[PDB]
Amino acid sequence: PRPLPFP
Amino acid sequence: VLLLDVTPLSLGIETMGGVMTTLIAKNTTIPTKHSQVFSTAEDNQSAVTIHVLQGERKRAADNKSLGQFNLDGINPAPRGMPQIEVTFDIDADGILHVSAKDKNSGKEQKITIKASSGLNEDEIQKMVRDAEANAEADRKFEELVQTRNQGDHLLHSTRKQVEEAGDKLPADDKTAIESALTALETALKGEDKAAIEAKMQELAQVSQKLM
Repeated sequence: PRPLPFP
Repeated sequence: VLLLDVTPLSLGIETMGGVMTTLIAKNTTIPTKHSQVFSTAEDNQSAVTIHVLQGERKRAADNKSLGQFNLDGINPAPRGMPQIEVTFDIDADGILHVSAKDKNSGKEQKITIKASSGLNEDEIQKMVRDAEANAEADRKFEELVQTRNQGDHLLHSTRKQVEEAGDKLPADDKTAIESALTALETALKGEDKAAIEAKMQELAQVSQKLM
């Protein structure tokens, strides 16, 4: 799965 | 049929390192629905940002922003472990529904984006022309970010392995590793993919004792 940025 | 409704530009989200990942390709007939599982970028990440984008560029910054929302309450776990299902659904009226759900916690957040949102006809044509004129550069950018993310993941994994080994790691080895981690950290801030890989190789060359 591709990674997501954090707030 | 000689006519039908399409979504004129690709739709997707920003992923780790400022890349746009597509969920719905440009010119897909509407209504349409597509889902894709995503995960966290680093260990212990309890929140993710879902930034909704329209356009054909590989840099997230070059595309049209349609909106954003945060998904919080994810149990802190190793990177890649959470299963974050992102769904894009466009109805017959062109209304876009974006949702993100963490499979383990059941936590979910969503946004509704009006059909009138995004780029107009002239902006759509410019987007398509700008993407084609910058295809080589956008490809190099995407390859650069994939290397940066691997390098970033190597930097974190090595740092954790060093502390997990502690006293078992000889002084001469630990110093060579710390120096190579610094050289990799510096290379990661640049835009030369081969320079990053060479620093990853030099780190691997001084890390045999940890393996």
